[PDB]
Amino acid sequence: IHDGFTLDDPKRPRNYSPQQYMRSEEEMCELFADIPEALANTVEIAKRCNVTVRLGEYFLPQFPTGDMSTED
Amino acid sequence: RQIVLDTETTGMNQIGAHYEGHKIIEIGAVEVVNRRLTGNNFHVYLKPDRLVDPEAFGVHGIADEFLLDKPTFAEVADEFMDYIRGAELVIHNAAFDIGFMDYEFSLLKRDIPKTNTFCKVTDSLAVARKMFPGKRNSLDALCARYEIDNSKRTLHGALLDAQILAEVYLAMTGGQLSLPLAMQASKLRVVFATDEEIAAHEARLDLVQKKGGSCLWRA
Amino acid sequence: MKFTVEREHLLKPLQQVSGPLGGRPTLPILGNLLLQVADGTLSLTGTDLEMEMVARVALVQPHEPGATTVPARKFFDICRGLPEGAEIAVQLEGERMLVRSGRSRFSLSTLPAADFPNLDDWQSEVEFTLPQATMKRLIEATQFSMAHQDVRYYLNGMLFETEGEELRTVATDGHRLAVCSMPIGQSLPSHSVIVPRKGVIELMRMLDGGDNPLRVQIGSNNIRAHVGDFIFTSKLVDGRFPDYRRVLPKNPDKHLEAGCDLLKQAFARAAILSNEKFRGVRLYVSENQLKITANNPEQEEAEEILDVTYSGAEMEIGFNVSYVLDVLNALKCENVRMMLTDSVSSVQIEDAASQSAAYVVMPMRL
Amino acid sequence: MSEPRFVHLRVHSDYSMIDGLAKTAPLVKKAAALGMPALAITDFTNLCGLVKFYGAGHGAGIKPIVGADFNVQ
Repeated sequence: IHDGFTLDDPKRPRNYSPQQYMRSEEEMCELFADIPEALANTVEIAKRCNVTVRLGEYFLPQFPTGDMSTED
Repeated sequence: RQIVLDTETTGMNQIGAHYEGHKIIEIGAVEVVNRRLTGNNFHVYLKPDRLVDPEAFGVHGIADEFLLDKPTFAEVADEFMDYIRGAELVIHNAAFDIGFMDYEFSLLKRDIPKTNTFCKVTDSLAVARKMFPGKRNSLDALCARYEIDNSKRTLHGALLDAQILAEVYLAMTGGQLSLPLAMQASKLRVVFATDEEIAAHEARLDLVQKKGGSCLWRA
Repeated sequence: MKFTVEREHLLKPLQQVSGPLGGRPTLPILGNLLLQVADGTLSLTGTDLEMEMVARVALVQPHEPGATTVPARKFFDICRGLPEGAEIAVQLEGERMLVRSGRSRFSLSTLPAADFPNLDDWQSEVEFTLPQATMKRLIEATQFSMAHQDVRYYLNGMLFETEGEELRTVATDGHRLAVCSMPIGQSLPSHSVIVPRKGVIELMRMLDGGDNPLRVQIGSNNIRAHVGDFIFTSKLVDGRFPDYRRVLPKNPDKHLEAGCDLLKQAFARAAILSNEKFRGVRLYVSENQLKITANNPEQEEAEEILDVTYSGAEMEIGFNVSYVLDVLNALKCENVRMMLTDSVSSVQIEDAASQSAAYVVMPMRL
Repeated sequence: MSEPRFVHLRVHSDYSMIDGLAKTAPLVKKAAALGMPALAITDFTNLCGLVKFYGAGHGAGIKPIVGADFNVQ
């Protein structure tokens, strides 16, 4: 719908698979039971990632008021 | 050898057995051999054994008094059987027509088994549904699709639709075939969160927990 | 950069090199030529970015190396336009190429040779030469069955297959198929490559069928073809050519033999009254007779009765008439033998004298 | 000990617009119904639903990790 294709168009891109859903912990643990470091490295990277963006603030700029207060 | 049928009936039962309480009024069938119309059509009218359905009446005009002197299914049982036996039966919604057909056969009390035991039962609607999935595959739909006149045809009733379905059938089973083709553990690094990162983590979780009242990391 | 060549050494090369130029060279230098002067050899390149065409002319008069890139169509027409024996003088004047002939003067814009795209070097894997004649027959015999625009892009090209002393080429639509095999006279290891249709058109055009042998080299991702001093190199579209051995009819037991010309004339005439979309003609075979017929919804009809050598049972079969006319036009021969199975199978067709080429078209259900 | 050993680190919401499917809150509620301590949202070249992300993280006891996905040259 976004890309502007009709369902039965052969030139429709098929870039995605049915597996791309919210698999559980265990389902991912078995998908990669050959690479356990890969699972463990998610927990590790999650710990490294700690952002605190600005919330609840305000920022006015100013104005050419001479030597006078903004108030005044 | 391909045998085309279209059966006009005294309406249907909408609940339970679609054949219970109903009988056949008209049989209009055309013979199609090597995709050509021979003209050896089976067109008979039958005994109603009941009232013609108001719906069916509006479809192509049929009154009970017209089908009174006309013979019953018993008079043309063998005749119609031999006409279709050992051939292809192309039908619209096979469950409906076959149900009526076998129903009449059992009414004769000649122990007659279902037509599917001695004949190849094929619905053309199912073919159209496979070709055009989720599209209207009605006779008039396909008629318009394959460029056909259904308005200037003298045959009113079964034989009309049979002829039309034959042209649709040819259109679907054209044009051209396709070519059969298709056809250890090792190491690898774990990066442990630094003390700086751990502190940021702790502080970030503090915020979640203090504001939200929960922590699953920690639940 | 300077060189001087005679018009008549340039003309056949120039014509041939200008063939691949066509399809909308967005990158403007594709409409131009690559000149390298070194030795007494100017080299030409004509390219569509996927394939490349090389020509040499010998330099008998004074020459000096150097390179630039001149506009190809315009330059070709000027040369073709000049009279026979006209003296062309090349000499680079800084950022212009000057082309003189005696008293006429023309100046070309210059883009640097260094901007011309370079395709990677590769090496040969299997190697052969063959008479031009054999290459000519091979292409001509099968070109008509090329796919036009297919989603199965691998069918937009021709499989060349070597083994022992047999090359067999095949090209198809997914509907009909033409095959030709020729002797090459050298034992060859097995390789399979599909050259893109525009490629095969150009290659077809460079063959005059003459005396210089043609020498072809095939690499991992490319093909190179030398006939004398002209060299064409294309890329291959990579693989999974479906198994043509599978589609072949499995011993067609009925034979139908007839005069190629007569037969072809009758089908051309019958074709006029068949279906727009499906090209539908209906065929009856019977004891020593062939009946061709053609239908349309307005009841217009062509009908032919013909005397046909044929032993076997009565049957009827329809097909796309354009595709069968295409084969009868490629069949430049005395007799055809047509080998059938039934109304609903593909049929194999050959020259009644050579099994070397085989043609198989599918049936239509009309 | 803590117990979860996995969190999803590449996921698109509908806010990627080129792709993604489920809305923001429903995606956060699934993560939590799955007993996950975190969930990274990596919408395509934007942070448009970051305010909704933060509100859903807070609500579910989930720690927000900031990302965006790109096409590079």
